[PDB]
Amino acid sequence: FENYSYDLDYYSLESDLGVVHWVSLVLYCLAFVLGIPGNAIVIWFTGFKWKKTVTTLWFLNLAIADFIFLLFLPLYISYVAMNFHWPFGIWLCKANSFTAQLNMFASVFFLTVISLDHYIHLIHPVLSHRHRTLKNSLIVIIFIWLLASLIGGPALYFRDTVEFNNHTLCYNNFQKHDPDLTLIRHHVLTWVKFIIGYLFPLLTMSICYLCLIFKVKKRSILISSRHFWTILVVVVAFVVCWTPYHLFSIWELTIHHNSYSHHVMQAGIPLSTGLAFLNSCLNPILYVLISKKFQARF
Amino acid sequence: ARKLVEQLKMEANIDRIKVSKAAADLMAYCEAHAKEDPLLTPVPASENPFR
Amino acid sequence: TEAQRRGLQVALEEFHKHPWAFQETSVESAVDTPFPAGIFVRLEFKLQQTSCRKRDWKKPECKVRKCLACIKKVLGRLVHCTQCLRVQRAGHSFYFPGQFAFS
Amino acid sequence: SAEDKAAVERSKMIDRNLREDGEKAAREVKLLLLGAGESGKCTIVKQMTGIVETHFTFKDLHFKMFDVTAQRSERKKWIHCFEGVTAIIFCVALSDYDLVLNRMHASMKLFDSICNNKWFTDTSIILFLNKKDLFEEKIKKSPLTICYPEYAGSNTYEEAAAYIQCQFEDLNKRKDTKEIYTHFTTKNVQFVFDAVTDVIIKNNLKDCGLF
Amino acid sequence: LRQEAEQLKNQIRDARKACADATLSQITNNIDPVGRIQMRTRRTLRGHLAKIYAMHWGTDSRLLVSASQDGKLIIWDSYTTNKVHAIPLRSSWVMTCAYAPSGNYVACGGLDNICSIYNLKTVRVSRELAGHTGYLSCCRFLDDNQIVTSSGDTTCALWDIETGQQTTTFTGHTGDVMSLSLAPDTRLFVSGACDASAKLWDVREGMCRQTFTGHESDINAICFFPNGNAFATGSDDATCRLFDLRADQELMTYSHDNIICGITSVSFSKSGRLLLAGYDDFNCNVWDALKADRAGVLAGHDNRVSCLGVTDDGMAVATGSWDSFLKIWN
Repeated sequence: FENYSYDLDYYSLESDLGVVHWVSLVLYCLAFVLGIPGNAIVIWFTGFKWKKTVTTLWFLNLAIADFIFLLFLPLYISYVAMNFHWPFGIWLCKANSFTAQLNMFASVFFLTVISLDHYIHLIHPVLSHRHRTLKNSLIVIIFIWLLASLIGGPALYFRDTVEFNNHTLCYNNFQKHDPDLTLIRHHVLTWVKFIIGYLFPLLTMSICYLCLIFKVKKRSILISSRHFWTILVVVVAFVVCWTPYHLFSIWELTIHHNSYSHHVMQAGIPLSTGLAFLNSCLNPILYVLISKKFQARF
Repeated sequence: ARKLVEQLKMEANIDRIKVSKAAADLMAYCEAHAKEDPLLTPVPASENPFR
Repeated sequence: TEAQRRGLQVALEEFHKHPWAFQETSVESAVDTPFPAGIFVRLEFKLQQTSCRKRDWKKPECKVRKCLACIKKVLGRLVHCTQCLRVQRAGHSFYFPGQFAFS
Repeated sequence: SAEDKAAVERSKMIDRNLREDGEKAAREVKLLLLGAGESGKCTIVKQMTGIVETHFTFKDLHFKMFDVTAQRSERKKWIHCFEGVTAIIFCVALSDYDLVLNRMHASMKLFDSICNNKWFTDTSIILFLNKKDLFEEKIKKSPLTICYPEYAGSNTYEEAAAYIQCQFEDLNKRKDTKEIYTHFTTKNVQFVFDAVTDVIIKNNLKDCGLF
Repeated sequence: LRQEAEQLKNQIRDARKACADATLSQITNNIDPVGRIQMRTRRTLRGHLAKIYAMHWGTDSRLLVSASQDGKLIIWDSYTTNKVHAIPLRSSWVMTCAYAPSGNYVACGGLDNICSIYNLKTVRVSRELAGHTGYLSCCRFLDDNQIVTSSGDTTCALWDIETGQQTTTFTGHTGDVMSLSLAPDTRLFVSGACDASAKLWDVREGMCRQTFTGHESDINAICFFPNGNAFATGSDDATCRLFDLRADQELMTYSHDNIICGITSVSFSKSGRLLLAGYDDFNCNVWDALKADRAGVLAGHDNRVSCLGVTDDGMAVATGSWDSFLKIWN
C-alpha cells in the first residue's frame, strides 16, 4: 500500500476562485478542410513558369506560411477541444507558439509587401523598372523571414506550462522571473506586436489600395470593373478577421469593472482566433486561383 | 551576259560521274566509318565523358 | 496556531482525497503573514511513509509511521510538498495572462 | 585538385559578371528606326556601315536607337533579330506625294509590311510625319489629288493632315495588340517617352499585373 | 547572248540528266534502318541572356563557342559545364561565330559589316576585317592566317588576317548568301544563297566550278559530308536536299507532310549516317542520310533551335536555340 516513496512529491493548484464553443470548432474544421488541401494544390501546381518573376515568389511564400500555420492548427484545435487542457510538454507548446508567431507575421508582412509592390508597379513606371530584380526579391524575402523570426521572446523565458485545477495548461508568463518586471514586459510586447503586425501593415494596405483604385493612375487600359471589386473584397477579408484578434490581444487590461467583465474565459477569443485562421486560409484562394491571369492553364 | 555564258560553258565542260557510283562511294564510306560513330553505335559510360 | 493547524489538516485531507495515509514525522514551525484576506500561512513539514492501515480517515490515527504551504474556508492552495505570490494575492488573481491564443 | 577549384572560381566570376551585365542592359529601352527611304531611316531625331547606334538619356531612361540605312538586302533575314525593341519609329516625310521614285506608295507598302508582321505583332509603331511646313506650302501648289486619290476635301493643311493620319492609321490590321502613336514634326522626345512608358506599362502588366 | 546562254544551260542540264540512272533510295533498300535512336539531354549550359544565333565546336571536342544577341561571346567547357571565356562583343547583333582549328583564335560577325577575330591565349581584339557592304552570315576559319566570309551583298571573301585585306573575292550569287562550309581538305567550299542556289568555289583558283539548284525558297544551312564529296542543304520550305560534287546533281530529298516550317541549321555526324537538322517547329530532328527516314527528335528547347553542331569525335551534339540555352546531347 504505497503511493509514493520516502520523498513525498506532487503538485496541485486547486483553487475555487456551448453556443460559442461549438461554432469555434466548426470554423476551425472548415478552415482546415478548405486549407491544407487547397494550399497543397497551390504549392504543387504553382509551376506556371520556371523561375518566374517576383509575384510567384510572393505567392509561394504566402502559401508556405499558410500551409505551415494550418498544419500546426490541429494541435491548437486538440488543445481547445479538450476543455482547455494541454497534456503535451512545455517544449512542444513553446515550439508551437514560436512557429505560430513566425508564420502569422510572415504572412502579414508578405501581404504588406505584395500591396507595396503593386502600388509601386502601377503608379511608378520608371523607378519600378530598375528595382524589380529577382535578387532584390530574394533579399527582401530573406529580410522579412529574419524579421518575423527574430521578433518577440517566446524562447522559453516568456512562456511556462503550469497545471491549473485538474487541467494542465501552457501559457505565456510575463512574470515570476523577476519582481522588477512588473507591467513592463506584458504590455510592451503586446503593443509592439500590435504596432508591427497590424498597424503599419493595415495602414500601408489601406493607403496603397485606396490611392490606386480612386485615382486609377489617371490613365486608361486598366480593367476597373474586376479590379475594384477584388481590391475591396481582399481589404474587407483582411480587416474583418484580424481586427477582433488584435482588439482581444490589446484587451489584456484586467481592470474594467471586475476580474474579467468580458467573459473571455469562453470561446470568444478562440472564435476570433478561428476567424484569423479563416482569413489565413482564404488569402491564397483569393489571390492566386481567382484572378483572370490564371485559370487559363487548367 | 558574257560572264554568265562563260560560267555556263565552264560548268558544262566539267566531267560528271554516274549517280550510282557516288551512292556506292557514300555507302562504302558510311559502313567504313560506322563503327567509329558514337552517335550511331551506343557508347558505354566507362569512356564517355558525358556519361 | 489554530489557522496553521486547520491549513495542515486541509492539506492532509487533499492528500488523502487522491494520490496509505501518512502523518507528520519531521515537525517544524511556521511564520505566516496575516494581512491579505482573513488568513495566510507558510508551513513546511515532512510526512510519514507507507501506513499501518489504509483509508484510516482523513485525519491520521496511526501514531507509528520539506514541504511548502501557501493557502488563504480556503479559496486556493498550491501545497506540493513555487507560486505563492499570486495565491497570497488571491484574497482578479489567477489570471495566467493569455490562455487563449496560438501564441 | 586545385585546377578544378580555380576553374569553378573563374566560372563563378564569369557568371556573376554576365548576370551584372544582363541586369544593367535590361534597364535600358531600345527603339528601331525603320523609315521609308531617302527621307526615313535617316531621321531628324538623330540631330540633337551596318547598324547605326544612338544613345541618349531622357527622364532617367536610356534610349538606344538602332538606325538601318545600310543593308539593302532581304529584310526578313535580319528583321527577326529585332524582336526585342520597345518601339519602331516610322518617319514619313510629307510633301513627297507629288515626288516620284510614288514615294508615298512605297512608304505605305513598307508600313503595311512591317506593322502587319509576325515578329512585330506586339511592338508599338510611332509614326512621325515630318516636313509639315513644306507640306503646307506644297498643298497650295500641288493638290492632294495626284497621290491618295478620292480626295474630296479642300486644299487645306488641317484636313489634308487629318486625311494623312487616317490613311496611315487604318493601314493597321491587328488594331488590338498594337497601337500606332501618330505625331507631327522637344515635342518629339516627350512623345517618344510617353509612348515607351505606355508600352512598358502594357507589357509589364501583361505578365506581373495581378489586379 | 541570251540564246547562247539558254542553249548552254540546256546542254548542261541534258548532260547532268544523262548521268542519272538510279536514285539513291533505290539501292539503299538492303541496309537496315537505324531509326531506333533516343538521345537524351546529357548536359545543359546556361548563362546566355538572349537568343543564341550561332555556335562552333572545337577541335578538341571539349570547348565550344556560343554567340547571342546580348553581345557576349561565351566559350564553354562542355565536359564540366564550366564557362571558360566571356568576350564582351561591341556589337549586339551577332549571327555567326567561328573557332580556330588550332584553338588560338575565335571569330564573330553580324549586322556590322565587320568580322572580328579575337585571340584567346597570347582576351583582346586581334583583327577587324571590313570591306563587305552587307551583313555577314558565316565566318569560318581555314587556318591561323586565312579566313572565309560570306555577306548579304551576294559576295564571299577569302581574307588575310596578317594584312587585314581581302585576298580573293567570289561573286555570282543572285540572292543573299546565307551559309558556307569548308571541305575537310580546305581546298573547296560550297555556299548557298537566297536565290535557291548553292555554288562551289575553289580557294586557290578563286573561280566557281559547280552550281546546284532545285530548292523553291531560300537556303539557310549547308554542311559538307565527312568525306567531302557531298553536302546537304536545308531550305525554308521544310525540305532538305543532298548534292554530290562529282555527280553535280541532286541526290535525295528529305521532307515530311507534317513539317511545314523551314530549316535553320544542319550538320552531319562523324560517319555521315546521321543528319541532324534544326527546324522552326521548336524541335530538332535526326534523319538517316542514306534512307531519308527520321531516327529521332531532339525535343526540349523552349524556342526555335537556331544552331547546332557536332564534335570532331562525333561523341555529342550541341544545340543552341532562341530560348537562351545550350543542350549537349549524347
